[PDB]
Order: sequence, then structure tokens, then C-alpha cells
Amino acid sequence: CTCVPPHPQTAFCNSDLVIRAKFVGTPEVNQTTLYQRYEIKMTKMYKGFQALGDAADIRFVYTPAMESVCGYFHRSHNRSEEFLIAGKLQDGLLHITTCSFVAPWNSLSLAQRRGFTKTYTVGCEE
Repeated sequence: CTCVPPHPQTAFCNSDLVIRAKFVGTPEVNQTTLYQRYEIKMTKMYKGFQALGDAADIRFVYTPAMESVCGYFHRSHNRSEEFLIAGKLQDGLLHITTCSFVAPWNSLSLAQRRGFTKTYTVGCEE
């Protein structure tokens, strides 16, 4: 599972939901899910509008709870730390993996900060 950061063209466009957020909840691990969930202070959505049923259709992240899977090892207790999330939806719930484009906005380019805010949903092609 542990792959290398995949082209944002691919991550932006291939993914069916991308948004910047803060983590403000703990991961719920069912014994009989195969997946888990994390809660997050969703700041703004970049990709998902068509899924933006109401306004906020992405406030938790659903990854598989497997061993060889790429869930989402989240190491951040800061509820004021923003983030970047590339991920498609599953019957409603968001899905992500450590081999999906997912990292600190704050680590992004100012241009690719705008790009994701305006430019990478139609011109995702990094």
C-alpha cells in the first residue's frame, strides 16, 4: 500500500472528492468493517460540488481497516491545522488512502494552492 505521491492530475481528476480541512475527531475502527472513519474540520471543498448535496458532504474520511491497506495514518492533534484531501465518495462517505493525494495545504505551492482552489479540477493535469 505504501506507495509514492501520485500525480495530482490523476489524484485531482481521478478522485471524486477533494477538499481542504482540519482534523477534529478520532478514527472509529469497526471490527467488521474493513474500514474506519476520521472526523475533520472541513475548511473548504475543492472537488465534490456535484456531491455537495447540501453544503458539507465531507466531514469524515472513510478508509479501509485492513493491514495491507492504505488507510490514513493521521498524526495531527491540531484542530487549527488545515489540510489537503484528494478522495472519491462511497455511497456518500469519503474514501482515502496513503497512496492518494493527501497532505498539508500549508505544504503546497501558493500557485498550486490557488490551482487546487480554482485550477486543478479542469486542468488537474499537473
